[PDB]
Amino acid sequence: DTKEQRILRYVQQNAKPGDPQSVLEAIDTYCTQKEWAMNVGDAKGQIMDAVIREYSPSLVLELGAYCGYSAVRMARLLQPGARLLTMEMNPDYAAITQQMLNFAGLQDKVTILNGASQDLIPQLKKKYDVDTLDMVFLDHWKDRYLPDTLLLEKCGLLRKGTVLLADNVIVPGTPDFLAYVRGSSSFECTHYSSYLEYMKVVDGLEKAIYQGP
Ligand SMILES: CNc1ncnc2c1ncn2[C@@H]1O[C@H](/C=C/CNC(=O)c2cc(-c3ccc(F)cc3)cc(O)c2O)[C@H](F)[C@H]1O
Ligand SMILES: [Cl-]
Ligand SMILES: [Cl-]
Ligand SMILES: [Cl-]
Ligand SMILES: [Mg+2]
Repeated sequence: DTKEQRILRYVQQNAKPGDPQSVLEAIDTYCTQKEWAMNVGDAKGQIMDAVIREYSPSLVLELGAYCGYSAVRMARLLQPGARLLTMEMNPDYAAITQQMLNFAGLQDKVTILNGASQDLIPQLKKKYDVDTLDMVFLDHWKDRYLPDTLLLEKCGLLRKGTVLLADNVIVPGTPDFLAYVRGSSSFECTHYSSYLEYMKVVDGLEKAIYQGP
C-alpha cells in the first residue's frame, strides 16, 4: 500500500473515535517514529491553532488536504455552524482525508472537494453557494499559491479582512507568492517563524490579510 494508507490505519487504532486530538497525536507519532510525511505538523500546527482562535472564521477554504491533518486541526476549533471546504486533487488522498475526518467525528463541519483548485475555485459561488471567504489556508503545490491567490481575487471570493495563511514559505518556499504579498498594498503581512514538520529545519507561515482593491 501507500504511506498515506499506512498513516490512516494508525489513527483508527491509536486515537479515540470522535476525538480529534487523539487523531492529531497519532499522526504526529507515526510521522516522528515511523515515516515522515508532509502534514503541517505540531510546531506550525500550534501557530495555526492560535490564528484560527484569534480570527474566528465562519468559512475557511483549504487548498491541498493531503491526509486531512490540517483539516482536523482547523475543523476542531471552528465554532458551531462554521465550515471548512478543502480541495484535494488526488482522489486517493481525498478519500483518505474524508475517512480521517469521519474517524475524528468532524464530517459535518467539512466538505472535501476532489478536484483541482483552479477548476473548483470558479465554481464556489454558484455551485457551493459561497459569498466570500473568511480565511484561506494554502498548502498545495508551492508554485500555485500565487496563481490561486490571484484567481480567488478575480472570482470575488476575498473580502476586506480575509485572512490568507500560507504554509512552507521558507521550505520548500514559495518565492513569487511571498514577494507578491509583501510588496502589495492590498495585503498586510505577518511572518511566523517555526519549524518544518517533524524536523529541526526552520520553516514558517505567512499571514496575509486582504485589504480590498
Ligand atoms: C494545484 N491545485 C491543487 N488543487 C487541489 N489539490 C492540490 C493542488 N495541488 C496540489 N494538491 C494537493 O495538495 C497536496 C500537495 C501539497 C504539496 N506540498 C508540498 O510539496 C510540501 C512539501 C514539503 C517538503 C519539505 C521538505 C522536503 F525535503 C520535502 C518536502 C513540506 C510541506 O509542508 C509541503 O506542504 C496533495 F499532495 C496534492 O494532491
Ligand atoms: Cl496537513
Ligand atoms: Cl454544527
Ligand atoms: Cl512538528
Ligand atoms: Mg505544507
